[PDB]
Amino acid sequence: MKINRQQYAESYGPTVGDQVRLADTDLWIEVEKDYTTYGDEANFGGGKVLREGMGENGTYTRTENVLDLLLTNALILDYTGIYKADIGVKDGYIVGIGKGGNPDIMDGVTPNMIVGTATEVIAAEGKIVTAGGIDTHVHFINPDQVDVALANGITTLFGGGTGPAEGSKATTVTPGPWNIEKMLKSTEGLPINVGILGKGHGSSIAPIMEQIDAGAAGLKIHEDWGATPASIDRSLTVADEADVQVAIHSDTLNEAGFLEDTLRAINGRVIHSFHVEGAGGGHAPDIMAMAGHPNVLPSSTNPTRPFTVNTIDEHLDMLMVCHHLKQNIPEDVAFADSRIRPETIAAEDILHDLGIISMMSTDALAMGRAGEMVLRTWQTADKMKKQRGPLAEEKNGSDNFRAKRYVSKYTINPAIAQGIAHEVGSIEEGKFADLVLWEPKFFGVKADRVIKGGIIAYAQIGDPSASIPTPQPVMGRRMYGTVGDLIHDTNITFMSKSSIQQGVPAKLGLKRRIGTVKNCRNIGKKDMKWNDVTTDIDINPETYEVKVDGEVLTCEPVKELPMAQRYFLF
Amino acid sequence: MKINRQQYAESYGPTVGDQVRLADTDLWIEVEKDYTTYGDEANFGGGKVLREGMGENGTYTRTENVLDLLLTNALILDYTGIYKADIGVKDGYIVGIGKGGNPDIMDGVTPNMIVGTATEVIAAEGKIVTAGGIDTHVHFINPDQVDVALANGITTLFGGGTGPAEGSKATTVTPGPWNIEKMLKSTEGLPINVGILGKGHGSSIAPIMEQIDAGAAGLKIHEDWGATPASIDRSLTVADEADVQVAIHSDTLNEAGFLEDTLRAINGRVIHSFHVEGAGGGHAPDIMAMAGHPNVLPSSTNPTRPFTVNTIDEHLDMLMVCHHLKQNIPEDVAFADSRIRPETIAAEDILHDLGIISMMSTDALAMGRAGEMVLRTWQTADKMKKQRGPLAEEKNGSDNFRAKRYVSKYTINPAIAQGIAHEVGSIEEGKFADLVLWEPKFFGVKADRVIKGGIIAYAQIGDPSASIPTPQPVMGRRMYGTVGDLIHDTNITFMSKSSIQQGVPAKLGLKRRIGTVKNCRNIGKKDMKWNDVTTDIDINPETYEVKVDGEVLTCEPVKELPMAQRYFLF
Amino acid sequence: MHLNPAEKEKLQIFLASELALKRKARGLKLNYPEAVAIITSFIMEGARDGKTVAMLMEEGKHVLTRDDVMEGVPEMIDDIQAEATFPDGTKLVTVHNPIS
Amino acid sequence: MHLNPAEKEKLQIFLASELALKRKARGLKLNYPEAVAIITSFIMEGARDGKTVAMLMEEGKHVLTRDDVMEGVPEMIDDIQAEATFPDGTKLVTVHNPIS
Amino acid sequence: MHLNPAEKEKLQIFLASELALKRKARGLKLNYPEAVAIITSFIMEGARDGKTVAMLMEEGKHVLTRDDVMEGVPEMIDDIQAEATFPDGTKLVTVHNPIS
Amino acid sequence: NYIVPGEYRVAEGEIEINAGREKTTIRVSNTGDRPIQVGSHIHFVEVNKELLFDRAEGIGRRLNIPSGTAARFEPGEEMEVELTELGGNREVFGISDLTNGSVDNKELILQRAKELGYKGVE
Ligand code: NI
Ligand code: NI
Ligand code: NI
Ligand code: NI
Ligand SMILES: [O-]
Ligand SMILES: [O-]
Repeated sequence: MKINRQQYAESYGPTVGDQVRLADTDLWIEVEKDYTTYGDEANFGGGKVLREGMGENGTYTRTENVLDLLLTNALILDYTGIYKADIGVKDGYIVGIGKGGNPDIMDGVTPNMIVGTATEVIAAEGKIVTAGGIDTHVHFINPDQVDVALANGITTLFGGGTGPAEGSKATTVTPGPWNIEKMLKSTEGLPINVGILGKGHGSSIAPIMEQIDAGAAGLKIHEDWGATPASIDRSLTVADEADVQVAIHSDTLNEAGFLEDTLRAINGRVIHSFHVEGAGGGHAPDIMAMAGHPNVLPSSTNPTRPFTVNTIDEHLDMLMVCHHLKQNIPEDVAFADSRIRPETIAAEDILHDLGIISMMSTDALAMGRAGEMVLRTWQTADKMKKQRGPLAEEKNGSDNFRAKRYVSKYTINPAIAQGIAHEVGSIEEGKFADLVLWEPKFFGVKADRVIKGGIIAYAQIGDPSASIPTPQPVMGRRMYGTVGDLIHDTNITFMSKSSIQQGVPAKLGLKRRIGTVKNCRNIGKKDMKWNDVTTDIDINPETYEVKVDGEVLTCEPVKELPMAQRYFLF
Repeated sequence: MKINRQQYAESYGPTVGDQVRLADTDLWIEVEKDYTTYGDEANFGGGKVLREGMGENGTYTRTENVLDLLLTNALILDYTGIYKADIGVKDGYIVGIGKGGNPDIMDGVTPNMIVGTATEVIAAEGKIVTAGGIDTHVHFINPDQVDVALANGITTLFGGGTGPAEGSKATTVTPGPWNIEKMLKSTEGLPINVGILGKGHGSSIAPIMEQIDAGAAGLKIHEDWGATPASIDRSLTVADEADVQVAIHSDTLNEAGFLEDTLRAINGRVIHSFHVEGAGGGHAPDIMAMAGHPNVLPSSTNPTRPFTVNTIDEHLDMLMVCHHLKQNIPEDVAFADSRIRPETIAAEDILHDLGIISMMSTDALAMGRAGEMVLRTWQTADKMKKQRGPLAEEKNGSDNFRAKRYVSKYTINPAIAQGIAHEVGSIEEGKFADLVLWEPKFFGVKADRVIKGGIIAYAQIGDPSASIPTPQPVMGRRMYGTVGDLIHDTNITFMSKSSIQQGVPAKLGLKRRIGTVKNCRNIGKKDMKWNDVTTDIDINPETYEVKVDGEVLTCEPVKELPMAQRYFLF
Repeated sequence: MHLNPAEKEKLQIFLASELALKRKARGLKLNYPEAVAIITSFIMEGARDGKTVAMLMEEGKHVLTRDDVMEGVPEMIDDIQAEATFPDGTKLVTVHNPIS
Repeated sequence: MHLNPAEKEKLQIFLASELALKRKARGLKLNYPEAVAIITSFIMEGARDGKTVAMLMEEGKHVLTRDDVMEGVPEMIDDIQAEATFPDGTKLVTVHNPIS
Repeated sequence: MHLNPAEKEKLQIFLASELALKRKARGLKLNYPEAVAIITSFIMEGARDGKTVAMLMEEGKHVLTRDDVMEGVPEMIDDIQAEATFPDGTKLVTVHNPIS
Repeated sequence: NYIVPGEYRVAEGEIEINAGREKTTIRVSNTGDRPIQVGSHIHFVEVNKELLFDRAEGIGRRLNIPSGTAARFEPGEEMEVELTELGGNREVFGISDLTNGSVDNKELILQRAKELGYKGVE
């Protein structure tokens, strides 16, 4: 007996060679392989396969190779591939990607993916499943920002802040031992993973270092605290010693030096370059030349992503308002002109597409949108397909190469940069079970179900008073993963090795899972998955025009984007 | 001096012989007795009786017979009676039902019901007070469901789920040791009592049993996990050993056996039969014949309650949609026909009225409404009075017999079935102080105040910014019982003896009160208060017509119900 | 008023419907949430007016047509469900493919 | 806007009133929460217009009549209270037996 | 509908605008939150209609005039910001001194 | 190129289920008066007592139908079904307790079937 390929895809999700449109973009991903055994697919419900004696093993206790959770028939989209598989979760971690079910009676069962009495089932047939997104440019400004992030499939927040204080409103910084402690305690009630950054500023080591010992997971150098040669150097010295990442927003004003001075201060050490294009801040106008160096891990923030007709007016205005810039004052006007640049914003679209900028991030609530990092990544990929066409490397009419390059920008690459990719960042065996299910029609726009540590934390779901879960109003809501003490087990606080060794968790009474930041100082651009290009980037001092391999990188703004007015009530 | 009986009832609530209409139904309950001393009633306020030296004792410390809380002038509606009394609460438990006040100066004071310095007062004159409702068919799908339940006077949730996962969306099951632990931790933040059910499925004992040891309070057998002879047998074997209840949703498909096979597998052991009518699932079409056996504790879910003009269309549709049933496919249409049956739904109304179905429950968010178990119990009683008239057993023109029969279905009977009636389920001395106050006009529709463990957890109350509590908008809100650590002391997590003996609470850091499930295996139908009828139920294989004592049980659907459009904004 | 949780929530559907209808009146092709809000609110108002589930199941298929909505919207909406209080209690309405 | 908690809450009364008035316009006898929403919202709008507590106390008894509402509703509503900002600050209005 | 958090929140601006416009229609000089609600809601509706940030920046300065609002209100409102989905994504609009 | 958000373009072809497994057709009868519906992956010999068929032919097998579908037998209905071979270890536990081990214990499975009254133990 044979099943037609339309029915097949309708009952079980697509199989090898099927393509799926990403929301309302013109990007199509194609199933590269399928771990299943045709006729033995897993599925759950009345008369379905996962029943005792059948696809559900009735013999084995939980320790004997049985899962806590099986996601059936997921179409995985990850840096490691675009393919079809069951995903097995146990103790909050992904233990198996392959084929789940019962080896009593089924062929091809991945041996540690037994569905047993202990096993919960999530139906992912017809969903796209991704790693949760990892946003490494977060200002902790308003706790409401967390749900905003969950709704767009973000599961880790790295950044800093004490709430709507000016320092926090300007910089991703939680300054000093006491502030860091207060926020670590605060994190105990935030249902997302968090890592906190200390102030990367000072001229002696001790004032900086004490923040790593206090529990910071990293440092942020920001011009508003003085991004001087000294602060850059001490911070990198602290970072090299403590094995944490440093993020930089450099000296836009060129006060103490130009880009080349910042690079000399960096002196070949590893650093995460924030909003590398520069609209979000940095050496005017050439910051983006950072993204060519082998020791820079380059990220964009989202307000510039991608280049649209309203982009410049919006930014010119934002900046002028945000800096109390008057338009009668010519230095204000000159400042604004030198900072908001169609020439570099246009090029940033292309550097993304070429794999020269490795990462996205939001800049939530300071100059960027907490729930739009994933949304804007795909809008950029789509604009680029429209303007540049299928990448050289594509095949079979799919966009799989472009899609992997792009999904990497908000999943694996930020994890690698932050030194947390042993825990999160990708759907791979041995990593924490942070997973996002998407209906393909809502892909990258609104997450269906967000799984944290193997329990659902966030879901689009309807009237709680109804006979079934789907009646209106369907909205984003916190689920049980977030309630009571389960919030502890489903989320990770990432900390420096030294603060962990010193017992900061017990000192403070933190009950969240604690993760170790590590392996940040012995990576480079070359380690950014699918986005590992180094090159001489020239930014013209006069015209601001961006050359790579002596070709000008330029593109048009678009009047309209996908993943926009079809979806949003405001 | 004499007080006219209208004024009396207006100041103090009704007294012996007065009747009260239940909301907008045509059911009237009558005060059977009154514990008061006329002229010594308790009451609180300026110039009122509970003042120091007067009805409030000024001598005794809290240990010397003084209450934490007195509810004055309650009209109690319970299986144990419909009557008027003060209710005394101390340490979270009901310690006295009788007459509260000061023995210095008052006659008839129940000796452990002294109003002293330590005593808080709730005015219940003119309220009806019931036990909190006990819903034993809950899917843990959306945490929003809890307030929905509180608003309709439900105070205990028994069931299972990990949130909106398919397994949980279909079955009241929290599978395996890890899931059960995660949910136990979750429960730490849910302001209602909870008991969790493991997966009643497997062919070896150990995989099932480990869930009882993990902290499950019971098991659920569900066809979607394979309600086979094996799973039925192992589960009951586990249950008999661990002293926990088993709930069954049997094999609707008759795949492995017909009803009689399920009964053979049960082999006379005690079992809770879920949605016994069958619309919610079970051997097609005869499941409801379960409700005649002495070893079955029979419950209905609420969507079928009662039989209305929109019932069948709504259900036919629900099922077909919920199972992805296409109407072109005749097996789908035949399936639906065999499962949704006016013949059995009509009879279910009557079996309720005859005391043959012992229990209500919601089936919250899977095929039933979280906040409508109490609401639909009384709609059923009212329909039956309309259609069948005053029960043989009624007297004096009241509905007291019918009311006790019905209030038992969502209070004492689920507690007895679940093995938790030593703690909850009824307004009796020595039980936990879960109490619901109702304005008679809102009776069974919207709870006024819900008391959990002797503190208010939930209230219909108005503008928090107002000079008094009553200005609009009056809505349901969580009260202090739910806030901070008080949430621990006001709620019970019910667990198996073995998990308690093994220290699961300390292992997991649970601070809620822990209750023991016990005495589930040595009860039967005969123990269901007011609803203890056993009988041969015949369901016709051809016509689906239900006979008991060789009479067909049939009734009309109604076009309109009380407790509906007069009350609800949507 | 004694608003229960579902009552507070469902106020938001009505509100979104009013916003959507104002937008239709200005001449805009409606988007996914707008379309859903309108049909949902219609169902609930139908129940309040006393129609049957069967009526609302028929009627719900004709509240909006493909030329009321953006391209793709009809295909995004497979069914719309709402529960509301009918004269004979809460009942569930499902409208399959409301925009054909 | 600087919405304080009471401000956010009271938006919901206005909204329910608008829903209730639309239902009255279709010809329905109004139910308990509808009736309460309308009179409450009226009081608050009265305060905003600058009427006195005394005015609103008189007027509130004549916003709806028994023939606007379902049987039993008049008897369910004994009084309606609302607080709103008058020109001379927040004040409490009580309307006794608003539907006679 | 799949309402995200911002979507639920921004329903409240529309609602407050509707309340404010009803109050203007009765002839009242509008107060600080009313004025802000109206201009904000206008901006968001502008975005939904497809105007540019530049358009809404001009237009927002002429939705209300000082004679629509109480004394002092024009001076309390220095700028109004709103984010809404334009055809080309979410963008921020700032209207400086909307009431001159 | 009208855009349907999230739409599939499925490749050309058909999927053969249970490929390379032996198949077997048998007649089966619902001798009961109530409907019986049988899932894709229940060990065939362990189905409802009142289904009459040659029980032997059920052993070590299940219905050759798409995973998660079921065959329906109305009361009185007789029809042919096709079977496929169980895979993996070819062991069955629980269900009706007829096998509880290798599907090769044909002689034992059938004896248990006969004693409990599964119709068609030949
Ligand atoms: Ni910055
Ligand atoms: Ni920033
Ligand atoms: Ni069930
Ligand atoms: Ni259920
Ligand atoms: O920034
Ligand atoms: O159920």
